[PDB]
Amino acid sequence: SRKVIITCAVTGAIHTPSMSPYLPVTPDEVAQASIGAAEAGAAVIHLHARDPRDGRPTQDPAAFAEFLPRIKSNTDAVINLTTGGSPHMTVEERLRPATHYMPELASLNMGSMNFGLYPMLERFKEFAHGWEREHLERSRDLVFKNTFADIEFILKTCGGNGTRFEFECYDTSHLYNLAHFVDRKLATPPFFVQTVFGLLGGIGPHPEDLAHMRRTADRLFGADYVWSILGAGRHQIPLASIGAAQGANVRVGLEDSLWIAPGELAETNAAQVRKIRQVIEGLSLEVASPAEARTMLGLKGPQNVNF
Amino acid sequence: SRKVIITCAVTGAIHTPSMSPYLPVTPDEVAQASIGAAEAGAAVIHLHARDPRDGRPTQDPAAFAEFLPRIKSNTDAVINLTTGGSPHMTVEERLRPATHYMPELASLNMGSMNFGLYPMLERFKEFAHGWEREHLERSRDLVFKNTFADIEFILKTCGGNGTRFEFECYDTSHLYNLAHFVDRKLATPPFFVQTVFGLLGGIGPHPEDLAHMRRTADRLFGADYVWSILGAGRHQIPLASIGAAQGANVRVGLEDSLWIAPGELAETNAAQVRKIRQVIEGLSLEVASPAEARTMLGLKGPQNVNF
Amino acid sequence: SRKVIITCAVTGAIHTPSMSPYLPVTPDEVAQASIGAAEAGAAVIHLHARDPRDGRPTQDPAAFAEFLPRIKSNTDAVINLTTGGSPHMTVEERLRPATHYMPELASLNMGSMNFGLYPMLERFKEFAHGWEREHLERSRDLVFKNTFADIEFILKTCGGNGTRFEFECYDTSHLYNLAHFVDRKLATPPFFVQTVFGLLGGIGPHPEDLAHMRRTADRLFGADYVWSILGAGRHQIPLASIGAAQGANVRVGLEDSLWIAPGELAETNAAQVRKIRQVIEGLSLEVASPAEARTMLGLKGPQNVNF
Amino acid sequence: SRKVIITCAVTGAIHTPSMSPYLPVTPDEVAQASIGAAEAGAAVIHLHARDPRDGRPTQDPAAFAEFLPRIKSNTDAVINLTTGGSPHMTVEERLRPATHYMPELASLNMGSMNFGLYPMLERFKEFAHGWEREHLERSRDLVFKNTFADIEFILKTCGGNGTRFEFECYDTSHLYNLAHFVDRKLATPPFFVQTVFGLLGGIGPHPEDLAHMRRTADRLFGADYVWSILGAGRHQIPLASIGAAQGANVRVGLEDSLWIAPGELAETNAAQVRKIRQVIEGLSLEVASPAEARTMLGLKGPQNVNF
Ligand SMILES: [Zn+2]
Ligand SMILES: [Zn+2]
Ligand SMILES: [Zn+2]
Ligand SMILES: [Zn+2]
Repeated sequence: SRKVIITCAVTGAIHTPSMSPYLPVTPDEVAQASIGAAEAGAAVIHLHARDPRDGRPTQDPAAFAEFLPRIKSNTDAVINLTTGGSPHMTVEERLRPATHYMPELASLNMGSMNFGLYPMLERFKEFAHGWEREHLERSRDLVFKNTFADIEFILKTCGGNGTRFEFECYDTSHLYNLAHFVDRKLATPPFFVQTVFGLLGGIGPHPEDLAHMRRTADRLFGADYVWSILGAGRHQIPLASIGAAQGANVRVGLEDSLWIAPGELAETNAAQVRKIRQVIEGLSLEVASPAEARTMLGLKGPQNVNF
Repeated sequence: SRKVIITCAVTGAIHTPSMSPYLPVTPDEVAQASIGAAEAGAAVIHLHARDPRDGRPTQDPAAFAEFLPRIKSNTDAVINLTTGGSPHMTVEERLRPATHYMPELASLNMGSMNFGLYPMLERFKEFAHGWEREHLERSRDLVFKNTFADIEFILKTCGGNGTRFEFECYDTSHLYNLAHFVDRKLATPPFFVQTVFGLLGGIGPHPEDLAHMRRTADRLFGADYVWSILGAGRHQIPLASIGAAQGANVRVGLEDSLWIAPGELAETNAAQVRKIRQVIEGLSLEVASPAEARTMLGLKGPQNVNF
Repeated sequence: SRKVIITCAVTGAIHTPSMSPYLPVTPDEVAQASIGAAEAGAAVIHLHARDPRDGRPTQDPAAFAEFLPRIKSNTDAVINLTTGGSPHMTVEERLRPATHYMPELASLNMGSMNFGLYPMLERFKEFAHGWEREHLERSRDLVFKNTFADIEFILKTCGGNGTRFEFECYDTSHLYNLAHFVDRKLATPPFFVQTVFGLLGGIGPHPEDLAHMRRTADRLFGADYVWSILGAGRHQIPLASIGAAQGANVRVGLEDSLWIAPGELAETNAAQVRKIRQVIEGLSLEVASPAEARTMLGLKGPQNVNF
Repeated sequence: SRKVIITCAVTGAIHTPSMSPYLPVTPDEVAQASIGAAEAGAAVIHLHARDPRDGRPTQDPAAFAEFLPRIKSNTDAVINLTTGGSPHMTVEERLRPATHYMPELASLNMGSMNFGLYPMLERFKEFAHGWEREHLERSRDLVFKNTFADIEFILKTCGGNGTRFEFECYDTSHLYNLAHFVDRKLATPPFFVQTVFGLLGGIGPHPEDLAHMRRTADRLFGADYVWSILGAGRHQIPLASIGAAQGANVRVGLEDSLWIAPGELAETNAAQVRKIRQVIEGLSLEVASPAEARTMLGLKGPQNVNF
């Protein structure tokens, strides 16, 4: 298909509340962020939950109980639940929302890696909540763990529930890790490969980095994968644009970037969706509907989730 | 400078009038086309002249005599004259407009090559004028000659007058050909390098082709060049977008593509300038004014031309 | 096949006899060079003729009349005749030897280009014959002409005799030119693609240049091409090695480089064949025999030529 | 310098003794392996220790006590100690040898990653010691931890003893992680960058993977890094060859590959040094002596160590 799938990651677990008043924190804010992103043109909504009180990341399925059914009734957009949450968290817990809610899509980080969030402390030096500075400073000695055993376990369990994955690949090794699983017939096509650029601990944001992730994926998966680009921070729209211009899909959201322009905070997820849509439109491309995305990605349908 | 220079090539010598009623032909059309593109945001107007009776290319300086002053009186956009014109034509004669008019910019094809235009005879079967079919078929057996001696001659002759060049580079060899002249101290920075993609006889339009040209230019010239992208035909906006997303400048225009969208003919050069501007705006980038383009390219000034 | 085909180009038309006493000139020297290179392991001998009195290039078939049958009676190596000769020569004159001798292989330059030989005048300043300096200096205003019409003519005329081609591609555009002919069905597989690096007027000799020719050829031709590398001068063995290590075939010979090591003239063609064989053996690869080359390239056989 | 530094990794912690009777286990074997490699041309010996009763990896400084002085007394080859050892082991234990012996070089893995060793159980089914199968199977569920804090600690601690590092970069993210520390001035040039290809959990062995690692490094470090290539298993010689041909340094050894040719076990480490030297010689390059490698790498000297 020539339609462009816009995934919008509304809040995540990396950014903290003190960085931007626009980062969704409460169940209502997450729901509104999502419906607005979807209304703006996002076919897939990539969701994390946070504590309505202080915004700290939470993977308790309780935290999703309110917004999921609310999003589902307010938009046909595809709900995509994180199996990652915060890198500080631990496995099997991380999988509760996905295992409980049995979503059409869940995110799967394709390899253990460092996540260097501490440099954000050079831009943000004062925080409303104590957990914020800690979350960033402790990133320095934490490993985001997704071993070959962890990945196999997620694939079997969630796959068993009709849940397909957004394979988050932060470097060439992640595409090769995915290839390993594909060869073992543990994942079935099409593979939704979200190539992530610009995070310390992952591949950088250079145009050469993007071209290499594409040539690798093309060589390893051929016609069996569906490509999406995720550029962190300021690289969000330019890397998405480069990919859009050559047939890729795009991912935006306050989870990945807090900005709408140099030195200007994005007020809503929808704003970012709008901006990538101006590029998509200039390229004479059309944005994919949730129905189109479901077809392109081989998803189970909204009537088949536990919510 | 983070500003994007938009070059608009208004008519050229490749397309023929029977392929689109919007291709400018007469001096008034060429002038209106240029003025409108400049007002849409083009800082540089790349110009060829056509015979007003049948639209065939002509490098007779008399053919530019009316439209040149008319453009100059209505816009401060930089006038860029071609030193090629038609590959059917010969050298030093090819230089008459640039040597006479002493423009701020002149284009310079960086190497002898084949120009395969004959395949257009498969989309366009009926022509109003006899020359059109012949122009296209005769490209099969002709070489666009730009020898190392010819290039040296153009660099010396036009450069002596303060004319700077739009170095038209159709393949890697052209970049290496320019480095040869830079190493002989026959060209001085900044080098306005227009990498041209998608013409039979030149490099193709794949994203790998574009990344190759950039990495070569980066290695050969470092910070001493100013990069512009020209994608032929349907590749105009996609390749320009890829470049613009990574700091490059852009070239549009009916000389290069007759289209505004799939199967939809562009009514004006301005429309193509508006189309690439949606992408430039999506990227939160600004368009360079003619004054800014002059500074970026080291040009002599709108008043310092012989028209 | 994992066997490596070694082509040896014994004299060429670029180098001049005053540059090295080891450059073959007379029919006896050419035959000895050829036989020696075949005995060293070259399965393909790429041939030009020179005038025995002064070494000047000549495409007169009479100039090949002695050495050709002598090489044929002494080795089963594949004889590959140039259709390029000297770029100073005219076309169809260039074709006399290949059309008369109906060889198994003929070289075919895939596009018009500049051929800058004049910088060699900076290293070689004394010449025994006046034509030598002239040959070099005059390359400055020379186009090496191989229009789309010329290539079509050679393909049809030589191809009609069962002659297959060593497609000499000096840049990306040449690979795209070849795909144009493959699509029009004017050339049948396998395609023996000789990617040529390091000639002024061609693509350079950077590892990036080699990697780009390969990825382009792979995309355009898939499994239908047989790849060979030709690195000019000092790049001969380094580039051939980078290629051999990833499945390529290799071209060596005094036509392409006069050197065996830095500042050290190669005394024979054989010496260069032995140097690449050292690399091939280090890689645990084997050299293809003439019979094996013939199978890999679909050749008509040593007895099926007109000499 | 155009001299090639050959690093020989004599045993490592990946391979198990049941895999090859030639894998060095005892102090005597390690020392003779190291001296033979140096005699064959290795300027740098990359060392791990094994428990001599069962060959299991051990980072007890006591396991190095005999071989280090034996090696130092018989060769000037630079001693390079591992800081990884077995990915099963912990961090304080990992650093004892380097911190105690204060070698001129120590290896430093540049990012936490999965190490997929379990596929080797498809080739090796029978093991002499119980630890061997467990070593391989437990790789499925273990992370090789090298956090941003860990790396900072190693740089400060070992750096303080004059020890310089062989930065083992298994993917693009590792080069970027090194750039982070270089920007923080926590490592001084020249940086010995050992790019590692072909391990499940790291970047693969494709020529493109290699070109991208060089392009990334060239861009991040410019002239401030010294490049070495490590291809795992069968990719050992081809990838080293590709690097050697373009000015890089090379790494061989039974730690990295058990083979000397397809299906033929390497009898010694020295056999592998000889094999890459066939390529080096074919390329007309010379091997660096230990004195030369010390200059190239800015090393402290063979007597400035604690053994
Ligand atoms: Zn997420
Ligand atoms: Zn033009
Ligand atoms: Zn030749
Ligand atoms: Zn090691």
